[PDB]
Amino acid sequence: YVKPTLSDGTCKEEFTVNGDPVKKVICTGPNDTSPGSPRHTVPQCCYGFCIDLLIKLARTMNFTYEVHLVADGKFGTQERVNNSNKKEWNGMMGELLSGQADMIVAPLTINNERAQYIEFSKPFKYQGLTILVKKEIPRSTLDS
Amino acid sequence: TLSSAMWFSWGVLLNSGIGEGAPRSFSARILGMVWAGFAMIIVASYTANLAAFLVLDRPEERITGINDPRLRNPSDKFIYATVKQSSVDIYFRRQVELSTMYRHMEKHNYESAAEAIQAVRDNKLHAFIWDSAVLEFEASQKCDLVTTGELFFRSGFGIGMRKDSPWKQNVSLSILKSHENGFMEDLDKTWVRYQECLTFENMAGVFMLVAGGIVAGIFLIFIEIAYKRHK
Amino acid sequence: FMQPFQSTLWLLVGLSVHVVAVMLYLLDRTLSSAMWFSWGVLLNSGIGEGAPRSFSARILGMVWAGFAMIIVASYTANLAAFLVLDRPEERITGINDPRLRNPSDKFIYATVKQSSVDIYFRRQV
Amino acid sequence: LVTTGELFFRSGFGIGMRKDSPWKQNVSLSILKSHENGFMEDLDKTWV
Amino acid sequence: KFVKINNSTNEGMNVKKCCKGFCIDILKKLSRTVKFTYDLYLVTNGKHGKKVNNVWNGMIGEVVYQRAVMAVGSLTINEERSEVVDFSVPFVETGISVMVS
Amino acid sequence: RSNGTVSPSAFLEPFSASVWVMMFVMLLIVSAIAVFVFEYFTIGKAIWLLWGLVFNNSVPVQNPKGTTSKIMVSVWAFFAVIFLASYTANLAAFMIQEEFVDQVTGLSDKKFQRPHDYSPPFRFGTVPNGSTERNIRNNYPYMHQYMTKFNQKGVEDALVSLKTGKLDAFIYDAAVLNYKAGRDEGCKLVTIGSGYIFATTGYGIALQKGSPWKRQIDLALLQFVGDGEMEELETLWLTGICHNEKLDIDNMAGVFYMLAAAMALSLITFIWEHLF
Amino acid sequence: FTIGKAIWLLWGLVFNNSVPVQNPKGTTSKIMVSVWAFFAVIFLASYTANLAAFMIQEEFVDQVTGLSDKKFQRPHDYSPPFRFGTVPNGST
Repeated sequence: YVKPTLSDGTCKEEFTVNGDPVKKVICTGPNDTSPGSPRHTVPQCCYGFCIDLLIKLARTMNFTYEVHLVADGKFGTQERVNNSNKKEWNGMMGELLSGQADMIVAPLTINNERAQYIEFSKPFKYQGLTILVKKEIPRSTLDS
Repeated sequence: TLSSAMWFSWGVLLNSGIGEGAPRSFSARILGMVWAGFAMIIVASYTANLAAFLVLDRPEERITGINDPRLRNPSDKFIYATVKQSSVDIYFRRQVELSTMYRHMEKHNYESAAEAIQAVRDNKLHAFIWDSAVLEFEASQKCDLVTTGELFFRSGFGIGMRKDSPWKQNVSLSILKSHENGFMEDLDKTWVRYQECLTFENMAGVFMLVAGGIVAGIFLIFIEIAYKRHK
Repeated sequence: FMQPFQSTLWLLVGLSVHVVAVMLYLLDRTLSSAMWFSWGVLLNSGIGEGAPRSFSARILGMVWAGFAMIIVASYTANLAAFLVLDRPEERITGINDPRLRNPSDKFIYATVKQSSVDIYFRRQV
Repeated sequence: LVTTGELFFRSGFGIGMRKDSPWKQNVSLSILKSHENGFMEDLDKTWV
Repeated sequence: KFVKINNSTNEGMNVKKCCKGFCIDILKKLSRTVKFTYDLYLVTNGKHGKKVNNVWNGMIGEVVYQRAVMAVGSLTINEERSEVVDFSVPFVETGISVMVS
Repeated sequence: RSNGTVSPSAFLEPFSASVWVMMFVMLLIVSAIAVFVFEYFTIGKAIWLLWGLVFNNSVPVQNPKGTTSKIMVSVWAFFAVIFLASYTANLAAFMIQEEFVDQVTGLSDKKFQRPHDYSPPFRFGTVPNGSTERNIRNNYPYMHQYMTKFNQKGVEDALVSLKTGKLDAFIYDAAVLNYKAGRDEGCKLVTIGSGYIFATTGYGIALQKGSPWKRQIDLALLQFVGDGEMEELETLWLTGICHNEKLDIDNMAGVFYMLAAAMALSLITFIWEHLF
Repeated sequence: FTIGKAIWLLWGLVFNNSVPVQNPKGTTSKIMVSVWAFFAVIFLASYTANLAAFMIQEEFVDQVTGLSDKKFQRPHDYSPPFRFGTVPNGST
C-alpha cells in the first residue's frame, strides 16, 4: 500500500481493531507518479503484506532495509532495445541487474524466463489467473 | 341489477365472492360457471408461467475459462485486457494458440494495474487477467463485481534475489519455517480475510398501483355521486 | 398422497390446527360449527358459518388463515420442485463419463468376446 | 430400451476379399455407382 | 501461389504465402509418420475438377498429367473421378445437404 | 456426515424488515380508506375481510358494499394474487438454490483443544512416521498426546473405519485427501473445510546435496509448467467422480412456534380486554 | 333448486369457491364437501406443477425431409417461383 506522507514527513498514527499498531516504512518512489515531470522522489508511506513479511525477515535475520519504490512501473520483461539489434530487461526486474538489486520483495511470479537469470526462493503464496468480468445487473425484480 | 351483475362478474375472476348475480336462465348460469373455470385455469397458467420465468431466468453466459468457444473466438463486441503486458503476456506468447488469441489484446494492453479496474468500473470493459489473489481481494472488498472461471497457469509468488547471493539459503529456510509455524496463515488472516462482503421491487411496483387506485377511489366516488345527482 | 414431505408432518400440522382451534374456542369464554367452519376455511370449502366472539379471536383466525396459506404455498412449491426434478436417473455420456470410466459394482457391460470392439479396447492403452 | 450417449470410432462397414483378386476395382466402383445413383438410400428406406 | 496480375501483366513470380487448416494438419501428420518431404503449392488453373472436351482441369488435372503426386484438400470421392486416379480411404463424411433460412 | 445436509431456512426470507412494516402500514391505510368509503363498528369486519382476501378467500364479511368499494376490493384482490404468485416464484427459486455450512471450519478450533470437556470425546485420525504427525507434534503437543489413542495403519483402513462410524475426523495430506473424497463411493465423504488448507507446502524431487542436476531439472520442470502439459496430466490422472458436479416435519418448527406464541399473545390481549 | 345448487357447488369446489349456496345439510354433507374440496385442491396443485414443468420442453418443426418434395420435384407452377442455388462446376 502506497500513501502520501504526513506534511511533516512522519507518516504515523494508524492502528487496527485488535489494538495493534501497523508497522510502516518510508519509500522514495516517484512523487509525481506520472511521467514527464521532474521526478521529486519525495518520501512517502508504504505498508502491506510484503512490508510485514520483510519486517519479520529482517528481525529473524540481521540486516537493515532502505525500501525504495520502482521508477518505471512495469513488472519486468525482456524486450529488444529500440534502434539496435540487442535486448535487455526492463521494468522492476531491471533494477535487479544493476547496483540497486539487493533483495527485491514484491508480488513477483516464478517463470522460466525470469528464473534463467535470477534465482527465486520457495514461494510464499499460490495463485491462478481467474478471469474477471463486471457483475451483471439483475433486472428480474417483478416490476412489470 | 345490470350494474350489480357486471360488478359481480368482474369480481368473480378475483375470488371476491360478491354473489350479486343470479341469472334467470339456467344456461346463463352454466356458461358463467364454465367461464369461471376457464378464468381459474387461465390464472393458474399465468402463475405457472411466472414461476417458470423466475426459475429459468438466466440470460448470463459469461465466459468460463480460456477454453470457452466464445472466449476462444475473438469478437469486436468487447475487447480483452492484459495489464501492463508483463508476467501473463509471456505465458500468452509461449502458447501458439494463445499467440493467435494475443492479436486481440496486443494493441489494447494497458500500462498499470488499477487503470484496468477503473476502466472496468467505468463500464468501458468487462474482462481482466491477473493474479488470483489480487482479483479475489478486489471482488471481496469492492462489493460490485464477481470472478468466474477455473484457475490455470498455477505458479506461486516468490522473493527474488540476484544470481547467487550469500543470503539465499537462510531466506528460503525462513520462509519455509514461517509456513510451518502458522505465522503466514495468521498474517494472511489479518491482512486479507474479511473485507465487508419476495423482492422489494416486486412489492414496490404493485403497491404503487394500489396507492394510485386508493387515491383515485375518492375521485371515482365523487364522480359517481355527481352523476347520480345530475340525474 | 401427501407422501413427499412427511406423513407425520401432516399429522402434526393437523393436530396443531385442531389445538389452535380449541384454544381459540376456549378464548371465547357453536364449537362444532366453528370447528367445521375452520376445517372448511383451511380446505377452501367456504362454509361461512363461523361466529367469533371477540376481536382477539378474529385476529387469531386471520393469523391462522395466513399460516395456512403459507403452508399451501410451501406445499405447491415442493410439488413444483419435485416436478422439475423429474428423471432422477441421468444419461451416460459416451466413453468420457467418469462414472463409467471408473469401474464399480453397480454397473456391468460387455460387447462380444470376438469382435471389433475388443480390438479397439485392447489396442488403445 | 434406449440408445443415449454420443458416438465414437466412426468407420463404416465393407465387403472384404483377399489381397489379390480380379474383382476389386470393379466391386468398389459398382458400390460407388449404385450408392450415388440413389440405391443405398432406397434400400435403407425399405429395410431398416 | 502463381500470382498473376491482369491483361498481359499476368506474367508473375511465385509469391510465398503460408497456408494452414484441417487438411494441412493431416498432411503434416502423414509427413511425420511416413517420412516424406513435400513442396506444397496452390493451384490457379480452375476448380476442384471438371471434364470439358475430354480434358481435366484443376487439382485432378494436376494429378492426371503427372504434374503432381497427391492432391490433398477438399476433394470428394466419386465415380468418374475414381476411374482416372486412385483415392485413399475417406477420412471425413460428406453428402449433398440443403440449407434454408 | 452421517445424513445429508438439508437446511429448510424457515426464517431466511427477507421478511420481518422495513419492507414488512411498510407493507403492514400500507395494508392498514388501505383498510382505513375502504372503511371510510363504505361509511361514506364495521372497521373490524372490513379489516378481517381484507386480511382474508390477502390470505384466504374463505372469510365472510359484509362491511364493504358499493361500487368504488368493489373497485378497491378488486384491486386489492389482484394485488394479493400478484403477491402470492411472486412468493411462490421466490420459493421455487429458493428450492433451486442450496445452503450448506461447514461442519467445523477450523483447524485450531475449540473442539481440537479440549474435546474431553466438550460432548462425547472426539477422534483424532493420523498416521505415524509421517510429515503431518511431526509438524502437529512440534506445533502443540497436547493434540498429539491425545491422538495416540487412534492411529491407523494406512489410508484405506482408516477411511473404512471412519465410514463404520468409529472415528469422526481424519487429518492428513491435501492432494490424496481431495483425490480420495472425489472418487469416493456415493460421494458421502467431504472435507471439513470448503477446500481449506492449513500449512501449504508443495511436493518435490529430492536431489542429492549439491548434485550436478538441480539447475537442469528445475528449469525443465518450470518449462513443463509453462507449456500447460501439467494441466492435461492433472486432467487425465487426477479427477474425482463428483467434485464440482452435483414442508417437512422439521421444516415448519419455527413457524409453528411463532403461531403458538401469537396464539398466546392473542389470549393475553383477550384477557386484558376482559379485565377492562 | 337443490339439484342446481349441488351442481353449482360441485363446479365451484372444483374451480373456485366464489359461488356459495345452502345446499349441503348434515354432517355427512359437510364431510363430503370437505373431501371434494381437498381432492380438487390437490388436483389443481398437481396441474399447476405439471404446467410449470411443461416449460422445460420446446419442440421443433422440420416439415419436409430431403430433395423428394413437391416444391423440389415440380419445377414450375405452385405459386411463388422457387430458388435452387448451387455453385456450378463441382460434384453437387
